[PDB]
Amino acid sequence: AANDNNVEWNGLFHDQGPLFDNAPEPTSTQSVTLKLRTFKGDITSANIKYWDTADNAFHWVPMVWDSNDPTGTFDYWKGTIPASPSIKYYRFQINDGTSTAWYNGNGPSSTEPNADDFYIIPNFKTPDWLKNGVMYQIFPDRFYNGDSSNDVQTGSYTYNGTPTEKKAWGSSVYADPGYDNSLVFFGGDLAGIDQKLGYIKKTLGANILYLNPIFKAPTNHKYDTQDYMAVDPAFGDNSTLQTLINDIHSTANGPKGYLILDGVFNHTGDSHPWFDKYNNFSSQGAYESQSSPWYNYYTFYTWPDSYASFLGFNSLPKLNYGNSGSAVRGVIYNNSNSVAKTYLNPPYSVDGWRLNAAQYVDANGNNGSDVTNHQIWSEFRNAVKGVNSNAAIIGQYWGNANPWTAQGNQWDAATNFDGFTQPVSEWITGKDYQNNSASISTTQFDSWLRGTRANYPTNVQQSMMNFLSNHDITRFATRSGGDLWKTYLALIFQMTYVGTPTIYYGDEYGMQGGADPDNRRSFDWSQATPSNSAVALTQKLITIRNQYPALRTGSFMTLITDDTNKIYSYGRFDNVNRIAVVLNNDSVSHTVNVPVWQLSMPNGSTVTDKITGHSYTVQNGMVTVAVDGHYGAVLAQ
Ligand SMILES: OC[C@H]1O[C@H](O[C@H]2[C@H](O)[C@@H](O)[C@@H](O[C@H]3[C@H](O)[C@@H](O)[C@@H](O[C@H]4[C@H](O)[C@@H](O)[C@@H](O[C@H]5[C@H](O)[C@@H](O)[C@@H](O)O[C@@H]5CO)O[C@@H]4CO)O[C@@H]3CO)O[C@@H]2CO)[C@H](O)[C@@H](O)[C@@H]1O
Ligand SMILES: OC[C@H]1O[C@H](O[C@H]2[C@H](O)[C@@H](O)[C@@H](O[C@H]3[C@H](O)[C@@H](O)[C@@H](O[C@H]4[C@H](O)[C@@H](O)[C@@H](O)O[C@@H]4CO)O[C@@H]3CO)O[C@@H]2CO)[C@H](O)[C@@H](O)[C@@H]1O
Ligand SMILES: OC[C@H]1O[C@H](O[C@H]2[C@H](O)[C@@H](O)[C@@H](O[C@H]3[C@H](O)[C@@H](O)[C@@H](O[C@H]4[C@H](O)[C@@H](O)[C@@H](O)O[C@@H]4CO)O[C@@H]3CO)O[C@@H]2CO)[C@H](O)[C@@H](O)[C@@H]1O
Ligand SMILES: [Ca+2]
Ligand SMILES: [Ca+2]
Ligand SMILES: [Ca+2]
Repeated sequence: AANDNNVEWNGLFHDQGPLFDNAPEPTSTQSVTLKLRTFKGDITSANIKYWDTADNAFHWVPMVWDSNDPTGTFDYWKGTIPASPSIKYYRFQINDGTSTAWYNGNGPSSTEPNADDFYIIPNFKTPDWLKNGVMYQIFPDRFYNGDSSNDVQTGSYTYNGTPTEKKAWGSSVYADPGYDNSLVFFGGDLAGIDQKLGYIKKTLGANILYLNPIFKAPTNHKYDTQDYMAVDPAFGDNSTLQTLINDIHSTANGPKGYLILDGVFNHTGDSHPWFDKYNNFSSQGAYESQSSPWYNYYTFYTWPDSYASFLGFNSLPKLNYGNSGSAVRGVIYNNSNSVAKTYLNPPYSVDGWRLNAAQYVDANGNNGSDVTNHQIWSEFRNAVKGVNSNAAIIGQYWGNANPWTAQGNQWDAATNFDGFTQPVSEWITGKDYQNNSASISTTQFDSWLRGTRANYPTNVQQSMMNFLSNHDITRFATRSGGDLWKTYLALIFQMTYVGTPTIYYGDEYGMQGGADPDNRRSFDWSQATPSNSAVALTQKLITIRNQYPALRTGSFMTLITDDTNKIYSYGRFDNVNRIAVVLNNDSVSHTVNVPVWQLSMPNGSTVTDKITGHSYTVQNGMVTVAVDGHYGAVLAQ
């Protein structure tokens, strides 16, 4: 490069990784020093332009040359944004004579952008254990029956007239005629999870467990809560939970663990005593009497038959949050004995909440995604963080969750359907998570990923729940057509991307399954051993991620987007490690020349592909590696 009236986009780079930001999660008194990379001698001047919410205006900070990288290929320019309590958004203006370029969250641009700027949210912190961990999601009744003395037998009880149906471990999910799918039980329980912690924390290596609803409810999924204060009998009792939590936090059975519970706070089940639609309690529920002490916990359009609910499901009456200080806000999160605080405080001390149907929470029966909804989650964060600043808050949302994350006053992260699950599905399987024809090329995949990461503050990005499948979508293995290699590729990307790798139980060995409830099959324990190819890769990958902090909190830079050979390469790097991930999304092998010079990997140095164990030497800024079809290489140094 040189001073030739031309800014070379390929040499430019910035993100909030260690090499470019000295304060990614600053307090009110900490200044933020940013570094912008360019090819050596490529420009004449650069400036940081930031919008300050404190005065609703732009501010200008000219940058100064700082240093060259070890390879002498790049320049690092720097500038500092002053410390203050206000949220700020920044972008860079880059000039080389008569040539000007702009750069922000969405990368380089010839014209000045007005969106996707980088974020500076003083005092906003997401749990670092979440940024650095690996999560394992378990649907209780389908993981492992550790105690058969609490199994829901056929005809054990009825819900809305229908009797429960038990099935042999491994048998089909769908309920035989005469029963309901929501009332099928296999026997999975807490005791089982406790007994299988070794498989979770050692065989695989995950250190975070996220469980679907475990509180008293008639169904098998239990999103229709009957009693938030009690573990459902089919899963055990509250003592069983305390023991499970102890064994999860214990370091005697593997690395320290964390437990995230599913918080179903937008609605209760219609069988909850506050509502009591079928009169299962001597008390008078809202549905039973307009004089009920909990009558105003719900919203009736036509008492008692027509009321606000989750997506029209009468079995899920919607909770009325009213105004600040309401009784409902109290039992959910404000009260010391609320659902949220009870489990976060001893003797439970869980580590987080996954917020079910979070966008809908509101007052008076409204549908959320409004001012009131956001005020509620703001108060929710204060309540939760007040009890435990290191308790995670992850909201369920299918699209861009920027509205509940980008102001640092609500959630720490969200279910990453739009930024991970969907794009990964369409690129690798040619299907969307619903299993409908939907394919994207490598260049599109990469663009999609950048655009979605840009929707969030960096600490939020690193905390996103990135799963291949989950209880509401079709199994990746099914969308893949039963092809294990596609799962191999998905796992490699998952374990080396930005955000919390989240493994939906069974996905580690390639468990198949269609749409609800076929996506909740029982777990096959004979297939959960390193003797399984996917399981073995999962354990190896988790070990790899755990070894390199760069994979969890390092920078992310695109290296290759080849639509011809279907090759995708990107680097993850920090002050210590430089890793070039090379993914082959084609059905045939390809020899790729990886431009590791972009990550500043010194010529003559070596890199090890941790997937195959093979070693390579960097020559002329390149690493030549032959990657099998639907496989990948993790070249690290
Ligand atoms: O005259 C009969 C009756 O018919 C109609 O009701 C039927 C529904 O239209 C039909 O869809 C079906 O409902 C099923 C549903 O299809 C099935 O998927 C299941 O849904 C559960 C989930 O399994 C459960 O996980 C939970 O969902 C969570 C979700 O997982 C979570 O991530 C987040 O999204 O929040 C959700 C809610 O907390 O709950 C849902 C709903 O319970 O089970 C459903 C059955 O309850 O079958 C219905 C009955 O046949 C009409 O609508 C009705 O008016 C008629 O009376
Ligand atoms: O201040 C007025 C000056 O304006 C003009 O200077 C320009 C240069 O032409 C640009 O190239 C640039 O200079 C940068 C340079 O691009 C950058 O690499 C870095 O240079 C380092 C170098 O990397 C390092 O290896 C070692 O050699 O030290 C160098 C100097 O620190 O930093 C330079 C900035 O100091 O921008 C300047 C300013 O716009 C003009 O050519 C000058 O005659 C004039 O004085
Ligand atoms: O919440 C949903 C929305 O989420 C996303 O919006 C983000 C932007 O992507 C971020 O860049 C930022 O926006 C800042 C902006 O960076 C800042 O400059 C200022 O906006 C200026 C604007 O630059 C200027 O051209 C002119 O229009 O004045 C504006 C001031 O009003 O302030 C913005 C914040 O208000 O944060 C938002 C919100 O997190 C997504 O891009 C949106 O599509 C989505 O609706
Ligand atoms: Ca130039
Ligand atoms: Ca059991
Ligand atoms: Ca009653």
